[PDB]
Amino acid sequence: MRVITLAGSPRFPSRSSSLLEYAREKLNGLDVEVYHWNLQNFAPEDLLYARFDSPALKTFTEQLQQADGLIVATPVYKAAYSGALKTLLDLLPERALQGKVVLPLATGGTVAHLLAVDYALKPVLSALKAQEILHGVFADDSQVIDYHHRPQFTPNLQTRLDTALETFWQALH
Amino acid sequence: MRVITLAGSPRFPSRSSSLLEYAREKLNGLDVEVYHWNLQNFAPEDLLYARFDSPALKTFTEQLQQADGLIVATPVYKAAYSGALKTLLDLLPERALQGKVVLPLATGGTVAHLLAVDYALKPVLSALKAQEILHGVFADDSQVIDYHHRPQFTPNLQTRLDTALETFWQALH
Amino acid sequence: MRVITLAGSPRFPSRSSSLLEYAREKLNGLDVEVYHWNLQNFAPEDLLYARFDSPALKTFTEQLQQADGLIVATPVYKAAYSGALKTLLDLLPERALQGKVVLPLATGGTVAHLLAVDYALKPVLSALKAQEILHGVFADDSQVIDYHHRPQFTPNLQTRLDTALETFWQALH
Amino acid sequence: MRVITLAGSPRFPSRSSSLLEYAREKLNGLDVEVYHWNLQNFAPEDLLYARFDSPALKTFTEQLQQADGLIVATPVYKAAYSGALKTLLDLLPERALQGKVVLPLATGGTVAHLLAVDYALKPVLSALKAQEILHGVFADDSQVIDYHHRPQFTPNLQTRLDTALETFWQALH
Ligand SMILES: Cc1cc2nc3c(=O)[nH]c(=O)nc-3n(C[C@H](O)[C@H](O)[C@H](O)COP(=O)(O)O)c2cc1C
Ligand SMILES: Cc1cc2nc3c(=O)[nH]c(=O)nc-3n(C[C@H](O)[C@H](O)[C@H](O)COP(=O)(O)O)c2cc1C
Ligand SMILES: Cc1cc2nc3c(=O)[nH]c(=O)nc-3n(C[C@H](O)[C@H](O)[C@H](O)COP(=O)(O)O)c2cc1C
Ligand SMILES: Cc1cc2nc3c(=O)[nH]c(=O)nc-3n(C[C@H](O)[C@H](O)[C@H](O)COP(=O)(O)O)c2cc1C
Repeated sequence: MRVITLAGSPRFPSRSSSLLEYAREKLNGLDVEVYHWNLQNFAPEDLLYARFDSPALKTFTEQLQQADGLIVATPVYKAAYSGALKTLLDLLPERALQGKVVLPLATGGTVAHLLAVDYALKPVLSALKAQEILHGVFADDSQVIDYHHRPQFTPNLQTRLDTALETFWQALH
Repeated sequence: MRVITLAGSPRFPSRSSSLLEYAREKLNGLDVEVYHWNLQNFAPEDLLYARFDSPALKTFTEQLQQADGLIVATPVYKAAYSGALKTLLDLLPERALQGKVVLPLATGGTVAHLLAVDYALKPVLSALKAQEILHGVFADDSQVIDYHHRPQFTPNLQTRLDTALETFWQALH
Repeated sequence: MRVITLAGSPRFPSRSSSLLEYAREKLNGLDVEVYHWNLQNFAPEDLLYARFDSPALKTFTEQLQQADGLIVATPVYKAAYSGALKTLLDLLPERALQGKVVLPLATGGTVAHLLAVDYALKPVLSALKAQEILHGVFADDSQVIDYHHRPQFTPNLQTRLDTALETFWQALH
Repeated sequence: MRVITLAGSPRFPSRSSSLLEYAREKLNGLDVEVYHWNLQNFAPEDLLYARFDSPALKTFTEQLQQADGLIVATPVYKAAYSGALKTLLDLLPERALQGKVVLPLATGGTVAHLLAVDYALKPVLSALKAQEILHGVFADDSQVIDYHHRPQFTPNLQTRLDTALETFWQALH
């Protein structure tokens, strides 16, 4: 019914955010209230100094609470998720994703770090008590032909995105 | 509705198996067809030398394929799942858990090894292409009052098993 | 000969930093040039927006290059290292720890997350090509009796610290 | 100087074993006493049913204890080390690798599973109390030109093995 999408790259434009964009598009047809957030909606001072009286944190935290699902995207940095993304996750309440379906998306420079999603990001999402976590979609940088403007992907990436998004849509019932 | 239960303990009875026995009991209550497998169903030489023509592997494989969901249980050895269970997972086809809901259970000598589920078992189950992986249940040995004659758990662990099984049943629609 | 120490908690005072403090003390006797850094030496805007033209980054990056070793401390947040710490690590060059001995220290609220060091922090340090990574020291919050003033630890924690620091000192030759 | 080499592959000859054979050869060149073990030294039933009275386990254990360092090699199965190797690691005493330098080697069908070394194998070796764990070497199968009759590697992989072995030898002082 409601879905939070969360872009986790500190950079803009972002290759991994182009994956969230295609997802957002897909849902915006199916009349689902999609609330999109990126790191630029928070004050860097709040995230870095772990400040829970953050006003932006509160609004986000509120909107998450009412969400049925989360789609979250990260670049791979040093074989794991972005630090930047993590600093926000660290401010969520202990059971923040209790009862929600979670779909993780990632882009990375090398195929050699495909496993960063399963080994690094999923356990954090799980510590936040995600009720179920989908297989997810990792894409190396060669899969994204264009993102500065409209996202363009190889049919392989697009198809895998499609499949995941279909599974997520079903799981939200 | 078909579910496979898979005991990953090298000994029998085990603490981790008592969790599956309790699971079996609750799912039979709902007219799910439950099929139990343990490591004692395979010849040690077939698993330890990765022999793909193992007759039991072919039977397990046909059974898994027809199954809608999998509950797998392991003890926690050296900060991970058991090698023993892993010998069998290594012999399954590449997409063996595609289209399937997976619930992982585990028991551990110390709470210090709780992260073994998220950081070690889950990524293996995801390499097999599990469609979705539930939060799961970890119990340190002190929560399993009896695993020999009748599964008996502390109230907290029994409540967490029930919450997990209810989520797992709902997922199978 | 030279050692970087790096406090990774966004908070001050810090329980995990008290572990670095005892380490710093230990080395300051043995005439080793110890360069200490915490996250407060960087601008939160630089870390969050991934800015490599950071002046503080340069100085740190320079001092690391000449260091024989790194001792790094993190609180456990959401079953992994701090996001805050990670945002700095993400700005280091790809082979930043090539040729260095690395000792990781951590404090966490629950024993249940002892494995966050080995499963989450070590692989990042390794992606940065640490030449060798020591076993490390994890301490749950009950081990630290006092840190607002002088650090006070249980003899168990202190002894394990001692042992690790001895091993690190030897490895720096 | 005593080193144990331990082949974790369930088949022989294996790609991962060719790395150890090359290692053996280089260390004998330096009058290190090298002791090679593989899974074929143990009875499959002892490993798969965790039987502690395995005579070979007692011999391996005495040998490990007297050893200064360990080089262990595994193929990468389902995003991790082999279950087969893990069955043997599960049977070693709690502090088996205390006081020891460990070098991990691995080979994989795809570069996509490179993180199996850091995210899966290393935490197991650290649960055994390895004093220090070197960066190690991962090679995808395409880097091993021959493992049957004479180990032959691409120049890049041979250079990385040499760098690792030189670090390992230096560590043994
Ligand atoms: C600071 C930084 C660190 C990176 N480290 C890795 C890495 O460890 N492994 C990898 O495969 N790619 C690495 N890359 C490449 C990115 O993960 C890749 O280009 C990704 O698509 C960027 O996504 P984004 O546009 O959303 O930032 C790194 C990139 C940056 C900027
Ligand atoms: C060979 C062996 C190794 C073990 N290593 C660990 C360990 O590393 N960490 C831990 O928490 N418990 C360890 N234990 C204890 C088991 O995790 C715990 O007692 C478990 O519940 C036994 O489960 P089972 O009866 O299903 O086999 C080990 C037990 C055995 C037999
Ligand atoms: C934002 C936040 C998240 C935390 N999450 C966890 C956690 O997942 N697991 C845990 O054991 N402790 C958790 N804790 C407790 C801390 O890890 C623990 O109190 C630690 O000693 C703090 O160290 P520091 O003073 O250096 O910040 C968390 C604490 C904070 C402030
Ligand atoms: C049962 C089995 C499972 C495998 N699964 C994977 C895998 O999940 N990921 C991967 O990268 N390679 C996988 N492979 C390929 C091996 O990782 C690769 O070919 C390896 O180098 C074989 O090493 P070995 O000859 O030392 O046994 C698998 C091979 C076998 C026999």
